[PDB]
Amino acid sequence: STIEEQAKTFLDKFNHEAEDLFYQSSLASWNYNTNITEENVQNMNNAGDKWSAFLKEQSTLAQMYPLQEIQNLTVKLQLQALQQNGSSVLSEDKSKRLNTILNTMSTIYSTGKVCNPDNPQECLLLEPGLNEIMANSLDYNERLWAWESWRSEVGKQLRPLYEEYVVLKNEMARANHYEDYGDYWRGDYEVNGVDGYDYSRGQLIEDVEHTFEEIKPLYEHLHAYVRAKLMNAYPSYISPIGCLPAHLLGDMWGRFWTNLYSLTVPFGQKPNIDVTDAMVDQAWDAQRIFKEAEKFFVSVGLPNMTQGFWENSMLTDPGNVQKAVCHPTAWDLGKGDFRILMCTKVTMDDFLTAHHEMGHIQYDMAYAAQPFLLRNGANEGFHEAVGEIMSLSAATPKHLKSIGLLSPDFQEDNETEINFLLKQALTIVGTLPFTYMLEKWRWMVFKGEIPKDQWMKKWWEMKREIVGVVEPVPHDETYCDPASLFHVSNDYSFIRYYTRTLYQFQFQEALCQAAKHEGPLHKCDISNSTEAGQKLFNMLRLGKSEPWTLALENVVGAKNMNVRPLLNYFEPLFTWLKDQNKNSFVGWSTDWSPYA
Amino acid sequence: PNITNLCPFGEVFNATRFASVYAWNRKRISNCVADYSVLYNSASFSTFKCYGVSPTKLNDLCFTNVYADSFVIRGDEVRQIAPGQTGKIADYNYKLPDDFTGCVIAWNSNNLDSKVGGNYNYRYRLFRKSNLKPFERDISTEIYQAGSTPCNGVQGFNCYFPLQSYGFQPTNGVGYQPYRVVVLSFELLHAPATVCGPKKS
Ligand SMILES: *[C@@H]1O[C@H](CO)[C@@H](O)[C@H](O)[C@H]1NC(C)=O
Ligand SMILES: *[C@@H]1O[C@H](CO)[C@@H](O)[C@H](O)[C@H]1NC(C)=O
Ligand SMILES: *[C@@H]1O[C@H](CO)[C@@H](O)[C@H](O)[C@H]1NC(C)=O
Ligand SMILES: *[C@@H]1O[C@H](CO)[C@@H](O)[C@H](O)[C@H]1NC(C)=O
Ligand SMILES: *[C@@H]1O[C@H](CO)[C@@H](O)[C@H](O)[C@H]1NC(C)=O
Ligand SMILES: *[C@@H]1O[C@H](CO)[C@@H](O)[C@H](O)[C@H]1NC(C)=O
Ligand SMILES: *[C@@H]1O[C@H](CO)[C@@H](O)[C@H](O)[C@H]1NC(C)=O
Repeated sequence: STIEEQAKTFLDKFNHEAEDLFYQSSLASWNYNTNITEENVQNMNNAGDKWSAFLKEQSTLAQMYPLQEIQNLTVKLQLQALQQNGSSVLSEDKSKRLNTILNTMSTIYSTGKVCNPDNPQECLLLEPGLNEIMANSLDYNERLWAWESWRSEVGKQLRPLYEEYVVLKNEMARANHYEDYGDYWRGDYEVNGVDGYDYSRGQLIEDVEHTFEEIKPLYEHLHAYVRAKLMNAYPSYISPIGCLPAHLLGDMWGRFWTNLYSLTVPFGQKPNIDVTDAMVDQAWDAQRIFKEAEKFFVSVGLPNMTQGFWENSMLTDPGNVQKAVCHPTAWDLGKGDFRILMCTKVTMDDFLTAHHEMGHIQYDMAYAAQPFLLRNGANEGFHEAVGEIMSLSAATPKHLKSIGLLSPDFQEDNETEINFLLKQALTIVGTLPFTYMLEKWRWMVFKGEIPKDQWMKKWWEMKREIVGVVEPVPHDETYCDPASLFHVSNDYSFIRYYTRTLYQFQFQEALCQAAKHEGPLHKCDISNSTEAGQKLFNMLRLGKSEPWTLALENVVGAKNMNVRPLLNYFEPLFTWLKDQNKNSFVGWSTDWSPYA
Repeated sequence: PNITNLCPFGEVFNATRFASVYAWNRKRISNCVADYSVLYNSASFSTFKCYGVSPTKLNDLCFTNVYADSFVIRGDEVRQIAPGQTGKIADYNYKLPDDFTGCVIAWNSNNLDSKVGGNYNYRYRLFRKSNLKPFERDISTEIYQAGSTPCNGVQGFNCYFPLQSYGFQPTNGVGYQPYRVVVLSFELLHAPATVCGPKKS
C-alpha cells in the first residue's frame, strides 16, 4: 500500500536473501584464510563477485523508494545504508581507473622491497625486514638510511598515483552529494532526524580539535620526557629546545611509541608484570587461554561462546603443510556462526589479544537479533573500543592475581604503576597526535586547502606544529611521505583510532563506576560485576539501530565524545611527568634546531 | 486386557524426510492405542511443550483422533509455534489457535537436514496478503503484490515470490539450525473416542 510498507517488504526480501549470500562469501573467505590454495582463492573471488553484484542490484532496486516518505527510524537507516552509490555513480572508465589505481597501490605497498645501494643481492621487505630494524636498532645512520630509502622508493612511486587518487575520489564524492572525500569519511558519524541527538559532519572536526587541545599538555610532557631519554640515548642529534627526529620513534612512521619502552623506562631495575613464564610452567594451552577469556565474559554477565565457536575456530597454528594468515581476526560469518582465527602462542600478548577478539565476538553476538544491514557498530570507534576495554581489564594485576597467573604476594607499588602507565601512554597517548595530524592533513588535501605543489611543506609544518616531530632532511614534492603507511595507501579511514582511544576510556570510566571500583582508574577490573555487563550489553544489543550519540548516552551518560576519562586514566603519570620535567623544557620549537 | 495395534508414531517422528513448513504434512491417527510415554521419556527432544493438557495424563485419556502436523523450521522460530504468537511462521506458514489442546514437540535436526553445500529443500511463505486462520494450509504460488502496480505474473519491482527457500549448513548457529517440529492436536468429538491410552495391568 504505502511507500513505508513497500520498503519494509523489500527490506525483508533483502535481509532474507542477503544473509545467506553473505554467509557464502564469509565461508569462502574463511576457507581461504585457514587454507591458502588457488581453488580457495577462486571460490572466494567468485563468492565476493556474486555478493557485490547482488548488492549492486539490490541498491539499484532500493533507490526507487524515496527517503522522505519513511518515518520509521530503523527502516530509514537500512534504506539509507542500501541506497549509497559508492563508486557506482562514477563512469565505467573512471571506476575501472580507480580500481586499477587501488590495486596497484596495494601491490606496491605489499610487495615493496628496498635495500642498500651497492649491495643488491638480497633485499628486505617491510614486514618483517624493516619493522625489526626500526623497532630494535640503536644506530642513527642505519635508521636514517632505512627510513629515507623506503620513503624515497615508495613515495616517488606513489606520488602520481596519489595525485590521480585524490581527484577521482573527490569526483566520486561530489557526484554522491558530498563536499569532498573527507566529508564522505566524516559521514559515518552523521546522525540526522533524531531530536537532540543529531550530529553533523562538520561537528566532527571541531570536536576532534576540542579534545586534542586537552590532549596537548599530557602529550607535551610525555614528549619532553621521551626527548630527554632519547637525548641520553643519542647524545648529539637531539636538541633540548627542538622536535624529535622522525626515524627515532621506534616505528616506521611514528604511529606508536611502544618500541621505546626499553629506552625510556622509568624504573628499569624494578620488575615487570610479564606472566609468560607462569603460563609455561603450568602448561597453559591456547584452549585454556580462550576458556579463561570465556570465564571473564561469563563473570561480567555476558553470554558464553557457542558450540560452533569451539568446533569451528582455529586457535592453534595448523602446521607447515597448511598455510594460514597469522593475523588474529574475529569472524561474524552470519547465521549465528562466530569464529576466531588466531595463531595463539603462550604469551601475554596473545592472551590480551584473545580477550580483545573475544570482545569483538561478544559485540558481534549481541546484535545478531538486529536486521542484517544494521548488524554493525554504531560507528567505527565502538567496535574496536569494546575489545580494548577487555584488553584493559585483563591486563590489570588484580585480574592476574584472581585467575592465578600472578603470585598473590606480588607487591604493587607506585613505581610499577608508573612504568605500566608510561607504556600505556607510549602505545595510546603517542598515537593520538599522529592520528589527528594525519586525518587533518588528508581532510585538508581532499577539501582543497592545500595545493598539490605545497603538500609536503604543509605536512612537515603540520608535523612540527602538532606532533612535534621534525624531518631528518628536507623533502621536496617528488616524495609522497604519508602514503608509506598501510591505511592511507589502501583507502582506509584513520579517525577510527582517535575515536576508539577516547571511547575506550569513556567506557572504562562508565563500567568502573558501575562496578564500584574505588581507586585509580588504571587499577580497575570489571570482572564479577553484573551491572557493568548489563550497562555494556544495553549498548551492545543495539548495534547500528540507534545513533552512536544515544548509545554513548546509554553507557556513559554523555551525548558527545569526551576527553576527561583519558586524562583521568593517566593522572598519576601526568603528575609524575610534571615532577620529572622541572629541569627540562616542556614543549617544542617548530624551527630546525635539532637537525635539518 | 492384552493390548496390540499401537499407534504408528514411527512414521511421523522417525520419517526419513519431513515436509516444508508451507506444505506441512497432516496425518490423522485413529483406531489404535497411543503410548505417549515413549515420546515423553525420550531424551532426543529439545522442546516438548504441551498446551492445554499434561503429558502424565495423556497415557490415560482417550481422544477421537490425533492430528500429527509435521514440518521443519529454524531454531529461532520454534518459539512461534505456540498460541498467541506473532512472526513469519505464525502469520504466514502455520497458525495455532489460542484454544489449542495438544503438544508441540521439536528437536534439532542438524545431522540429517543439513549438508555441507547447503540444504535448500525447505521453503517458507514469506509474504501473504492476510494472516492465516488456525490449521490452514496455503500452498498457493501466486506472486505477492506489495505495490499498486498489477504484478501481471512477472517478478519485477514491488512484486515478490511468496515462497523463499531456507539455507541449512552444518556450521550454522543453534538459532539457524533446522528443527523438526511435530504438533499433536487432540480433539474430542461426538463420535466415540477411539484413540485411547493403554490400560496398565
Ligand atoms: C586444505 O586444503 C587441502 C587441499 O585442497 C585439503 O586436502 C585439506 O583437506 C584442507 N584442509 C582443511 C583443514 O581444510
Ligand atoms: C519499525 O520497524 C520495525 C520492523 O523492523 C518494527 O518492529 C518497529 O515497531 C517499527 N517502529 C516504528 C516506530 O514504527
Ligand atoms: C545513485 O546514483 C543514481 C544514478 O546517478 C542516482 O539517480 C541516485 O540519486 C543516487 N543515489 C544517491 C543516494 O546518491
Ligand atoms: C554456556 O552456558 C550455558 C548456561 O550457563 C550452559 O548450559 C552451556 O553448557 C555453556 N556452554 C558450554 C560450551 O559449556
Ligand atoms: C612511591 O611512594 C613512596 C612512599 O611515599 C615515595 O617515597 C616515592 O617517592 C613514590 N614514588 C613515586 C614515583 O611516586
Ligand atoms: C569472580 O568470581 C569467581 C567465582 O565466584 C571468584 O572465584 C573470583 O575470585 C571472583 N573475582 C574476584 C576478582 O574476586
Ligand atoms: C525414533 O528414533 C529413536 C532414535 O534411536 C529411537 O530410539 C525411537 O525408538 C524411534 N521411534 C520413536 C517412536 O521415537
